[PDB]
Amino acid sequence: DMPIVCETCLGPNPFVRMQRIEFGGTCHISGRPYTVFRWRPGNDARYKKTVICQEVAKAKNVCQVCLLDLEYGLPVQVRDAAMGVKPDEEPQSEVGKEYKLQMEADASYAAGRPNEMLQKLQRSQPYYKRNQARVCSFFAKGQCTRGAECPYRHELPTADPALANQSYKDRYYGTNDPVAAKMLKRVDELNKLTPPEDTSITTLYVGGVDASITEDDVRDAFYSFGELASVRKMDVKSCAFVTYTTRSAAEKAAEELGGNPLIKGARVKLMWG
Amino acid sequence: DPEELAEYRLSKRKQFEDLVRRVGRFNGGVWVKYATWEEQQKDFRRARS
Amino acid sequence: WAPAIGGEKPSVQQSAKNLPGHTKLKFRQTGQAAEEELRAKDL
Amino acid sequence: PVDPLEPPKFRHVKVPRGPGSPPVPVLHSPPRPLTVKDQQDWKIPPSIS
Amino acid sequence: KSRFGNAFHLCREILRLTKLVVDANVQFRLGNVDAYQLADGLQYIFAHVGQLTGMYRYKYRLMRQIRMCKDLKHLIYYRFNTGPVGKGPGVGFWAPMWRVWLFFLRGIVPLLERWLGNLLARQFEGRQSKGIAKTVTKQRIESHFDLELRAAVMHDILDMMPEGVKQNKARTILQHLSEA
Amino acid sequence: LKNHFVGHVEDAHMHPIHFEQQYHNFHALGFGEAPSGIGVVGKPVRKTTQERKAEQVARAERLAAPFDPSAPFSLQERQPWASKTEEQKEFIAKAEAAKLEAAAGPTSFFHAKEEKDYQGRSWILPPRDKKNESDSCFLPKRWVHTWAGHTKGVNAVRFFPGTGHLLLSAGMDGKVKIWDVYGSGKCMRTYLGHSKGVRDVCFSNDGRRFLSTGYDKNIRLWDTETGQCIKSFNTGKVYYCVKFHPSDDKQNVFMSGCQDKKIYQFDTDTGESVQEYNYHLGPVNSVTFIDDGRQFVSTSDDKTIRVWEFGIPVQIKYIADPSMHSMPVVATHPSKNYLLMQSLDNQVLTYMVKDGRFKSMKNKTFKGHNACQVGCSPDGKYVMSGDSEGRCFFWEWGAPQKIVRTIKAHDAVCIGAEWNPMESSKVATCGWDGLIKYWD
RNA sequence: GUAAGAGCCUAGCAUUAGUACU
RNA sequence: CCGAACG
RNA sequence: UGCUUCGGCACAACUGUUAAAAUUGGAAAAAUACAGAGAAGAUUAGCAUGGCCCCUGCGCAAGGAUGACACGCAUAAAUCGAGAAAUGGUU
Ligand SMILES: [Mg+2]
Ligand SMILES: [Mg+2]
Ligand SMILES: [Mg+2]
Ligand SMILES: [Mg+2]
Ligand SMILES: [Mg+2]
Ligand SMILES: [Mg+2]
Ligand SMILES: [Zn+2]
Ligand SMILES: [Zn+2]
Repeated sequence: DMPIVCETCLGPNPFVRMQRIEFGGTCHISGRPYTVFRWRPGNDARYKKTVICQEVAKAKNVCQVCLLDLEYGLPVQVRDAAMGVKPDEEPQSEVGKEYKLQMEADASYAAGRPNEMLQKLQRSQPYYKRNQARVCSFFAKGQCTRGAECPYRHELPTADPALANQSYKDRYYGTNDPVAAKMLKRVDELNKLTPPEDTSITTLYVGGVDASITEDDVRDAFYSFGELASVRKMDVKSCAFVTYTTRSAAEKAAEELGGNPLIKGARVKLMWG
Repeated sequence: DPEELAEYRLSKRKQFEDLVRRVGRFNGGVWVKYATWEEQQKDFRRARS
Repeated sequence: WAPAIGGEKPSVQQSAKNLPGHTKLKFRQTGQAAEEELRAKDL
Repeated sequence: PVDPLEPPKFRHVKVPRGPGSPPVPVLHSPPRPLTVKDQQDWKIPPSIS
Repeated sequence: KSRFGNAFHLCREILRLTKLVVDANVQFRLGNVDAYQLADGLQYIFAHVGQLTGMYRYKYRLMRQIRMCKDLKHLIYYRFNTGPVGKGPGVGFWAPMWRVWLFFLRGIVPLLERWLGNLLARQFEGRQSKGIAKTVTKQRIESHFDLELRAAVMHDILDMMPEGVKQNKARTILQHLSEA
Repeated sequence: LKNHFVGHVEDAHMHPIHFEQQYHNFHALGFGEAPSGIGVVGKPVRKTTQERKAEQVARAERLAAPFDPSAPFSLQERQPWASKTEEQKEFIAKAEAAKLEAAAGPTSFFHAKEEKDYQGRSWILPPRDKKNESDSCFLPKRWVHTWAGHTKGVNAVRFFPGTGHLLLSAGMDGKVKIWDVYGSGKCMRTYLGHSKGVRDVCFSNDGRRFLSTGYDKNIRLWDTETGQCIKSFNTGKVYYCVKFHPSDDKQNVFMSGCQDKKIYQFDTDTGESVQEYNYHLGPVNSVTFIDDGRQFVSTSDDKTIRVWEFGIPVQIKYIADPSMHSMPVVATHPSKNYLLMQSLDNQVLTYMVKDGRFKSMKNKTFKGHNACQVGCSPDGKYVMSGDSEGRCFFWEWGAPQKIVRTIKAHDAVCIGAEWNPMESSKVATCGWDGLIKYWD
């Protein structure tokens, strides 16, 4: 009766004219005939249509269009990784998938605390630039006569060449989805604060600390991950020294608090002191 | 044991699924063999199913 | 040994035997054992 | 609006029928004991054609 | 796999007839043919559909359109050539046989749309070869009897057995029934 | 408790002006009314009386034009409208031509002390101190050497022709290797360059050049003493069998079997393929030259063994029987009259090929074991083969049905098996464990 | 001699979603 | 009266 | 373009499954080679049954080798207790 859609994939307009093509397509996952919806998110947009069944949509809490999760807008991998949940059991076969469907007809995503991981790795404002014309394939080959009139983007494709071959079923299930792979390697580096070649440096530098955070407040921060050798304030730099007694505790404190944690609101950075 | 196992298991599971879609409903005996085999494979999600 | 069980867009194949026919029902009138007529008598 | 000339768009898919509704307790009276006699008066000889 | 049925073949023999008629008029219009030659050739097309199309192979009831156009031709040719007018091509009074084939076409348009929609549905939906009921026809009459007969005996068997008797001797009872 | 799935869908009823008007106040202008009745949304991004009058002027002016009722109208313009950065795309299209034309190395690590001996002699020059042992070959009895250095299992080793003092083996580690047998037993030098494991070995006549086929689809011919790559031929086909013609005249040419079922007879002199044999039907497994390079019989995955003439692109004869099996290894019997074909049914069949008369010698067939290169005894009394369990089997010549010697050689598959042509009872075994053993 | 199928190579039907950085 | 398919 | 107090009003109101593409993948077929047919001796007519097997057909026909398949090859342990005897611990 209404698509299950990412609210980015409805564009800025509070009013939406959308075309409703009942039996307009086959679900890109369950291969099922379903009701397609087509619309132009905004004036700079193209016409996007739903890509999957409504059920196959609301199973994995993903948009019918972008196949991204509905709460955070990250691919189904990145959300399944932060959800920590098992690999997809759902049958890849379509005899299997339709059998699972016809079963579930005749007779876990809404009750989770907001994962900081997903929240940390998500876009603040909407990726409206995802609702925009493809790139003019005749502009690429240099043979576009349509001039600036082309409804297609007059730019060249600037994309990872292992990407641009993404599979629907794999972006919906979560297997070898190169975009979420790139994203998790990003978070792998950001979760990779370099523990230096010096093994004995047992201090962590805490920079960017706004003044209302006190030294015992950052002590309340860092006591959990190991014994503190000494904590040292200097508000002139808005920064702090924290030395521990064991290296692995400062390793813990880097690994958990490297991806920019916020102590009582202050966006603070960690470095190996 | 690796990926030679897995494909023997594919072969015997396709054998079981074929036998079961043929003979499964009308004459008992078969699901016991299928389920004891999946128990031999120590696959209990499959054997419970 | 075991019969087929017969559980139940729509397909657009139209049979010849499924074309409209006998499209209204006959009901029992007064004089053909209609139910209100038959309460009236001692059978 | 759909094209009037648009032929049937989707091919139909075949699945085995699902499990059905869940089973229901078999609310029987106590088993009535088969004598060994009435075990023997239902021994059916094999058929020799 | 390339054996087409009566829907395809009726459609294409009907399209062959409309080709013949349209081509007769196109010959008139290119100038290759008179108006008298067009009229005689149209009345020829309409009187000779069993010779020019082969359409009766796929709907043999249209032998009555062919018999009617033959009777119409006998009458028109007799009443036409009375006098010096005589015995050959030249009679182009085509509206009687034209309207015979127009009646054919009006009555067969619904039948052929059904048949061709069914052909198109089997092509695009696939054959619904799945649990639709087969009639019991003359060739299945004796085998269905035995199906039903054995099923009946099996009914009785399962009801005749006492409560704790292994209900698998029914196959040997069915063999005894075959033997008997 | 919500209506739709991701929110609440509720029916609405307005008059149609209002949807469109609001949809286009926001749609076009950027900023419009919230449909909830709460303020406005977003951020913002006629006609006249003199101009109206002047258009009325031009209208009355076109009316003032003189009309000549005598004159017909003509058409002057008659269809004027019909007959009618670049830099980044220039650079991109340059990159397209680049990746288009591009769409359309191997080294040596020497392991001896000094590559040459006391008399300026290269280490591949056959030592004089070794002679022929006995005119009869003898069965292997004990371990002598174990040629290790292979990081994974090897494909096969081959004895250097004539003297048998050193052996060259190709491995699943990606390298071809050369090992001494008679003195140090050392790896003399490594030669690598295959992008994955190499597939087989076939040496040149005198041992100066060495051709190696690889799972990289590249057939690289290199040196023995200097270890430099002479050439590398590739077409995009997976190679299995390499052999140069046993004649000393045309040793510049070699053979190449590819799983494209084609046998390319290749010029190591020019570099481009000299001849193409495409008469096979399945993968190219094994090939052996017969009648002194005159005839080459090829083994195929369509189960046919096809004898052909060198230079004749029409297959001479094909032999393919209902009981024929996959032929991974062909062995050339010493008499040049026989071939040993390895059948996937765990047998070694002896075929007779004498003066173009090829027959099945289905009496002299060896069986009992389980791509083992068959090794021939130098006088022809012994046949050796690999087996599943690391076992080397030796059959007697008069009694291929009497299993003479069973050798527990290796822990895993043993594919390479070669009788020393200069020794009487020393053999070479090579397995898929990275282990090679010398028998004595 | 049916003619069925398995596969191999080469083999022109359907799709419009997705491409981030303190 | 009158011809096509299939087996 | 009307109407015009000549200022301006009125009227008219959101195309495009957006490609001249780009990929993109999956397909029947062809050759090759494989190998190549129900029932019980042989040779043979069939009509069925069951279903995630289809094909031809307008098909609630008919056909496709009785269309195919299955079809059991039951290395489906369908499996075990009765008692004497006799031997083993302990007194
Ligand atoms: Mg019949
Ligand atoms: Mg027949
Ligand atoms: Mg039948
Ligand atoms: Mg039939
Ligand atoms: Mg027959
Ligand atoms: Mg049948
Ligand atoms: Zn969306
Ligand atoms: Zn363009």
